[PDB]
Amino acid sequence: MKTLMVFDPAMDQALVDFSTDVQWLKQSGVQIERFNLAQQPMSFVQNEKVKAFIEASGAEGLPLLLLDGETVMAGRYPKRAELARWFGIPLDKVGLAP
Amino acid sequence: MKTLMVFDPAQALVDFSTDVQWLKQSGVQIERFNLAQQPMSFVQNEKVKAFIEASGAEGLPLLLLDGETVMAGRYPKRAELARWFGIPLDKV
Repeated sequence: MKTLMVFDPAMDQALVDFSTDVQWLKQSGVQIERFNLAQQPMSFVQNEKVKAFIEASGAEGLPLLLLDGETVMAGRYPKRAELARWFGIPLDKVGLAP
Repeated sequence: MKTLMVFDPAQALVDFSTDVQWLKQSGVQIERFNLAQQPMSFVQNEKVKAFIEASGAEGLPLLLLDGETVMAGRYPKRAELARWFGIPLDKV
């Protein structure tokens, strides 16, 4: 299965909504892991792309989202339908309708 | 000065265009590419090619600063651009 790694800022409705959306996606069987600069700081140094991103964009450029190690979004969180697309999950399995 | 490459999809757009003009008048090098007009740029740049494969074209825009990804999925605000290019705060 694909894995989404989410590199969050140290720390609003966007965050609340993203937490809700992660819950729907995980329960559809999907792999999502989160890391933030306050609680998992070494993860941001040990991942080559994350370290490069912080250097180029600044920490202010977070969040950074990697899908199987590949950048898929940077600077905002995905809507639930965007998560569904990345993982190939039907909308009706994550509480969404077209 | 760092250079900016913007890979666009085929009000945020309007504001961004204004900000691009501001940066251009300041001397910043900015190049834009889209799938309707410059689609082969999207396969020739390996970071863009990989991004489209991973995220989908729906994941655009992708912004590269000296060739490094700095934002993907939305456009930057003027204050973010100022951070990237080291544009100092105005006094008073």
